[PDB]
Amino acid sequence: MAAAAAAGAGPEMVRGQVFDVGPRYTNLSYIGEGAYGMVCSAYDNVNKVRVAIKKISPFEHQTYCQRTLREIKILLRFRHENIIGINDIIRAPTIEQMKDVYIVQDLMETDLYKLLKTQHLSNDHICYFLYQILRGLKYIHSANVLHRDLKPSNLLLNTTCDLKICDFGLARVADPDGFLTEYVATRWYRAPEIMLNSKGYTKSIDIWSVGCILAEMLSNRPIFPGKHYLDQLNHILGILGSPSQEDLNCIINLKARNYLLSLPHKNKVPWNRLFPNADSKALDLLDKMLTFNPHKRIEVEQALAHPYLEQYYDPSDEPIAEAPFKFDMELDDLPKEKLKELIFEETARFQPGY
Amino acid sequence: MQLLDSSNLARRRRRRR
Ligand SMILES: Nc1ncnc2c1ncn2[C@@H]1O[C@H](COP(=O)(O)OP(=O)(O)NP(=O)(O)O)[C@@H](O)[C@H]1O
Repeated sequence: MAAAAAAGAGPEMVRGQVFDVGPRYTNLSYIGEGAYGMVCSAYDNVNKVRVAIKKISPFEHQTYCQRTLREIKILLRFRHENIIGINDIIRAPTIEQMKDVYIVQDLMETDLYKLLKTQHLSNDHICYFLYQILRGLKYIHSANVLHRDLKPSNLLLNTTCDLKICDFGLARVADPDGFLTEYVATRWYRAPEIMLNSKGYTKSIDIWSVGCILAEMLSNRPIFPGKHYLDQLNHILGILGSPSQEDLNCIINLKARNYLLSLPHKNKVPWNRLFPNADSKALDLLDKMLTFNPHKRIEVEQALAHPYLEQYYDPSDEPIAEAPFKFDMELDDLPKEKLKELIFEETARFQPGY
Repeated sequence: MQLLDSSNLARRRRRRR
């Protein structure tokens, strides 16, 4: 029976979840699952290669719609060796029938979170991985975009040591204006200025995150974990020591400034005691990325030029975006019904026969 | 995963100048 033969070719199920990505994508296999999306590898029968596919089911939640739309708009506009690309986007032909969105990407082999569960990296690999993180970040920042959620699990790696940044659902254009109150699986990579509810978040929040990641590559343990922001801030102070007076009155939030001032003194702990086997140039750059004052924190192009990365630094081959993005959306107040229409519009170009 | 010699970007950096 033709119908019986059609149902055999129907949607595959992975770990109990439906993945309706035929006819183009077949032979699905589980990769991973974030807080929002379910990721499988699949065979692309048109381009004849395996790909990664992330399924999101967002339309009942304003916050899921924001993440879906932001990731799609930003990654479709980015093109960089160290940033994951979107190859295709699968969804239903009518807005009425669209309930899931599948984002199709180049397939990577693992992520740095998984890799650090299984092995201690040599200094040479840490150096090259850190270079690539910063090289991709240089491009992101050149577009005037903040990633805002860098962490080991969204640094993808392949079998030839190539690294790509992914997971752009929180990425935003920088602007002087409830930041990062939405749920995330881990807050351990967030800059202290976010925890203190200072107002003017800048590119420096991403550099902090990269400093946390470097620390974790050096010891295979998170450097500033904690149950609550209070606990994380106490771990930051327990290592960096108490902030200076100059650093304090650079904080906009009078309330947070007051609490820190009440805290008992903490002396800075030297990095070589936390990381005794680590390269001293890696610890110098680490120190400059984990500086409390965001105004003093090293910038991405300065970090690329640091002596630790000198064998990879090449400004002639560290490309930037053609134009910095402008903020003309303010989609953080749009209702999820409006967000769904925009997602539908943004994904129309991938529909068969467009 | 089993992890500088085979990466394309690393080759460009080795062979600059
Ligand atoms: N292109 C890809 N190739 C290989 N693995 C990938 C790819 N994209 C994602 N993954 C894996 O899937 C995981 C979840 O993806 P991610 O984009 O972070 O999902 P999310 O649920 O939307 N956001 P989050 O909760 O921050 O992880 C990642 O941590 C990787 O392990």
